[PDB]
Amino acid sequence: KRPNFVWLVSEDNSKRYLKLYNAKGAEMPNIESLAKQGLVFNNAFSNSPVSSTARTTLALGAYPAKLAMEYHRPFERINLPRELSTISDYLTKAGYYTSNDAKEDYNFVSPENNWSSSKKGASWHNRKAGQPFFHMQTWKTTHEGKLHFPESDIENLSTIHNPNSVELDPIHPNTELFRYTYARYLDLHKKVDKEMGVVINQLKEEGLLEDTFIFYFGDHGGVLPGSKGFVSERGLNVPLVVRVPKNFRHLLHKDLQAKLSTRVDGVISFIDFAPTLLELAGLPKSKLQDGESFLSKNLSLDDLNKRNTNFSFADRFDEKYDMVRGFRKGKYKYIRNYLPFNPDGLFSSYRYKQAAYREWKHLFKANKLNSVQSAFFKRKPLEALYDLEQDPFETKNLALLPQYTEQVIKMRAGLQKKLQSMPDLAFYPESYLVDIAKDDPIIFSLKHKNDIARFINIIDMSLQPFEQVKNKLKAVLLSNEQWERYWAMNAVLAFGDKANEFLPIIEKIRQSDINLINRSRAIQYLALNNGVSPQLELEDLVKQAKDPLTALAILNIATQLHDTLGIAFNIELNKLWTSMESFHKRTVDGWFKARMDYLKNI
Amino acid sequence: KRPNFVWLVSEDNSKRYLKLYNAKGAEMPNIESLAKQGLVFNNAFSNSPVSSTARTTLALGAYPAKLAMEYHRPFERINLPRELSTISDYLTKAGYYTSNDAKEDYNFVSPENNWSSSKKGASWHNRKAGQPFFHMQTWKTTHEGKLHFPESDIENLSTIHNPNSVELDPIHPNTELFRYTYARYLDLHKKVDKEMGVVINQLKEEGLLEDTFIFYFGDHGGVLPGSKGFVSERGLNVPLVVRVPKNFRHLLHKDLQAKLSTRVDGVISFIDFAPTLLELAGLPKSKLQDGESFLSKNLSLDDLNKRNTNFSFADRFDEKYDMVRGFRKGKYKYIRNYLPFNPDGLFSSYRYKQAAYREWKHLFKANKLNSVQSAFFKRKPLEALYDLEQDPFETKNLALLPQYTEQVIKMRAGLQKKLQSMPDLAFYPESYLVDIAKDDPIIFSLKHKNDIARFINIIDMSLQPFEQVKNKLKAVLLSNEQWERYWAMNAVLAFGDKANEFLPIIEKIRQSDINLINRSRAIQYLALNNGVSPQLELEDLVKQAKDPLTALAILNIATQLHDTLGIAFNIELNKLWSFHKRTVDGWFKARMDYLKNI
Ligand SMILES: [Ca+2]
Ligand SMILES: [Ca+2]
Ligand SMILES: [Cl-]
Ligand SMILES: [Cl-]
Ligand SMILES: [Cl-]
Repeated sequence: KRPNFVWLVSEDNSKRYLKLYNAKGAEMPNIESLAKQGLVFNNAFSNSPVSSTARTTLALGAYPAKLAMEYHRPFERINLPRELSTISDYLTKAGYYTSNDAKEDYNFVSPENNWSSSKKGASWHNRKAGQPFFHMQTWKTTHEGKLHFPESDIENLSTIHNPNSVELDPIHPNTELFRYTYARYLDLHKKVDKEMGVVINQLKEEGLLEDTFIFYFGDHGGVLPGSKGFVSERGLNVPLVVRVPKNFRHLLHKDLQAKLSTRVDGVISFIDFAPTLLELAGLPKSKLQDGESFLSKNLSLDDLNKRNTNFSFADRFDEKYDMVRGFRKGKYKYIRNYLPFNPDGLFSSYRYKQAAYREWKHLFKANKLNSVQSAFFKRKPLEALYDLEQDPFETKNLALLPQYTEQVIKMRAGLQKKLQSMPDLAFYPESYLVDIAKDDPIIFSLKHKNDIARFINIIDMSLQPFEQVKNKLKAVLLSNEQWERYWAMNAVLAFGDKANEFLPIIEKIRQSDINLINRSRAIQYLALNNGVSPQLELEDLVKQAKDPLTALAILNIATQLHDTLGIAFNIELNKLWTSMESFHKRTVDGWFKARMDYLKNI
Repeated sequence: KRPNFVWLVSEDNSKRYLKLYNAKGAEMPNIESLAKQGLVFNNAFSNSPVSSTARTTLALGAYPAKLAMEYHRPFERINLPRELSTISDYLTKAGYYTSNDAKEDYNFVSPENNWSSSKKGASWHNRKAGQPFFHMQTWKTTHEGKLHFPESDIENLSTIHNPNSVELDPIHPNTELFRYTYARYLDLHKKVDKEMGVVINQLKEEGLLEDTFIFYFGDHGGVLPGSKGFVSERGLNVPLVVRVPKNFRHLLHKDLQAKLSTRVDGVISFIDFAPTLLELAGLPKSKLQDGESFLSKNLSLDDLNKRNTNFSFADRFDEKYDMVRGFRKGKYKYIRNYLPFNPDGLFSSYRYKQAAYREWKHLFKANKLNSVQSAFFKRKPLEALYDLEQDPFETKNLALLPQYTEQVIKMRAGLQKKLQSMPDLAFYPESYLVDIAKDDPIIFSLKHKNDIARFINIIDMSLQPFEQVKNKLKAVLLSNEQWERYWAMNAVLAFGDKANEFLPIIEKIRQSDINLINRSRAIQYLALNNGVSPQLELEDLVKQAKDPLTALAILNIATQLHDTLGIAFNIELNKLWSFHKRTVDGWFKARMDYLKNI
């Protein structure tokens, strides 16, 4: 006898919006009913703040960044290495009936027979009699797209929840629109609970409850402004409930059997989900998985509550790029902004379809926000450190305070070690990485592990007093390796005017680098620091780029310059660059259209 | 000097999908630019809810139903009477250069030299120097076929418009597929605007804008489920924008000159389009036309806004028959269902290629719909009455409420007089009508005007209490005229069990009526009300039918029994009997493929 599994997944939502975790959240009788014989997790987190990279993590039990899958949505899907597959593939091979309804959003090439059925209406019903099953289902009721309503809805559509009772995130302006948007999101939670009840009630009528582990969770944090798309805790924290079936209690430690509703405070990550299903199904862990099962025969509640670690990743989201790593350990959250000159408010078309987003930015421009509220739109610190017990909304950066020097240094080392040993493939720009790594990222990883260690050491030079690293950094700017010149230029950008001594070197890179992104970075530096007008050269370079991703990278730089210097760009693209193939081209073209329409006007 | 005309026609689309009419509609900057110096009509309607009969109407300025042209697509095209022709023909004869690109879809036989040129790429560029022109062009971007995408598109192809903000029609279930489909249709509107912009910009660059009336409109309402193919307002309402040329403002009443952007609220019908062009060209109205110009020297905006009448017609769409008439007057909409035992959801192959259609039907069968949403699939009332001001989506049938008795009675009378006086030839079944009327429908009409009054009076006996009409009805059941027996049987079918006293007469019609459709009606009645198996009998009558339309009509009865009682039919056709051939064959394959299974 093997247990069944059900994954009930709502889109984009954090735990604060649920009454189960928050006194001013939405009542959800069906999910609250699950919790009655269930484990309720107070600290479950994805490892990235958007759908495709989070879903990818869930399936694989492994970090996307080490497999060249950190790019939403992908330009190239990546072929999986031999010793790593999806949990649906593993369960299917082991004889489970596996149904998915219907979202996938994988950044890997799908394994053959990945599911018994992945489509609208796919169901455990279609299993063979007595066959154990794994059902996954997505509800889009809470998706970001549901908060793209017109501002006039404030007066035209009433919310069930009362916006006047809303207690806003500290980084948000206290406005009617924001309190309204919040209430709309509370309303969507009431709704999705109803919809999910349909499925839970079928399992009940069919008598499957006590043979089945039922998981409910959000597919990442969100979705009010400053959450989804960022590795702040807002982007990562999700509700998580596991109703523990009576007939398979014996697979778990007595502490975890959920004979009464039980709270778990240990940090659970999305990398842990697949290893957990493997263990419960009696299957061995994948030799390339990063996560660890949180449901084991020998795992006590105390054991589980000691877990306190989560690494988070953010790179590309639609047309918009930035590079941020998050590292939470115990009560501290450490943030590394590798490209601090990119504000978090750097324009993304889809984010700003939410009217609250537009209002926030408008209020920033009008100088009506306090320092905590306006930080989202400004140049970032190279490092941020937060005490989540004292400051759960990450509003007070401790990194520059002398009494936290040791804490900063240690978490700095912890993150560098993690990213170097993984190794984090995203220190190669996507426009170089994915075309090569797509055949087998493990192969790329093995070949270039030390290169990535070098890239990380180069950029982290910007964490040192300029006088101590200037000679080292100068030599890197003159390196033969183009991606080392890239990361040295990025260090130079972090230094700002402190590195102005490098001007002739920077000017030469601007004129003559064989790499177009390296030219663009130098132009960026000179535009930001020395009054150079970048429009003409960047317009040319975008036109010169011989592949979509290189152009897109340069368009992101144009966007940063547009947002900071308030200048327009006129973009034309290089003429040089099957139903499913159509879909890919449409998505890519959308990215460029989004950039072109935006950059056109100040 | 005479004005030019351009007709820019998008296919299958209603007004709610344009920003111009609806806050959640698609932006269409080129169309919207016509409005800048134009008239925007808020209540333009076709007189029928599908391409060929609506196209026919546009061209003739006259009701297809009075000309045996009410069938889509036509089995038999109808020759025009001497005093009625197309606007393209009338204009050509007056010296205009007429071009059509390129969709015709006419239910009449085309006049000789109907167009100066009618083909792909035909253009006003080929006119003689100085020659006034009429250019018609059709875009298929918004055609129904574009919504026949697979349900998997929801995951694979994201829409440009946001489907989450869509405010769905009340008869629709509020599902992801329906909102996604809606968003897809919005996308096609943004696309078709770009396409029409090409022709508008040519007219601009050539300096023809101020000598040319430019009309933009849809060729009937649609095209989400419940619209195209039905005479609810969904099937009929279309956008209509007319850019008024500076140099021919003198032809118009000051109110209509669009010196400022102007909204017109009066009801404009498709029969009105041809008379409008004749007047603007300085030509007389045809003596057989039904419409009246809405652009004129002496017509003020108030006079135009007083118009509030639309008559609408539904008979055959591909393989599916049903007979419905709509009568809109002022704030009221009246619907007469002559064959109320045919649910609107009666199967049609092309309709149900739209995924949203199949989901709707599935949710109906799963009993997951409310009563507003599920009426589409149910037996119809014989009459419906809707207050379009309080209830613009026609969801609350007022017709049985006592306080609306007089309104029902008056509009019933208004409709009856209209259909008798036209006269409406479709009270003759198509299988009999078109073979005979194809030579000249006006002569058929003259010969048989009283016969049609009688048919209308026969079927309308089903509006009375049974006891009050049973004697009269029985007599018609025993009439010597086959089509009176036909309409008497349709009356009996509407009365259902209330008429069971006629059982012997009905069983006799089943055994012995010379008319095979009459037998099939009796078999239909006996199956629905007496549990008598129709399967064998209808298989044999279809096989026995000596002409395609008779077989097709009997197959429709089989479809109604299939959908209502769950009965399968194994269909064989009579051995006795190019676009035409493919189209007819298509009808029968669709019926044969569908009936075979439950
Ligand atoms: Ca999501
Ligand atoms: Ca059409
Ligand atoms: Cl610790
Ligand atoms: Cl005669
Ligand atoms: Cl007569």
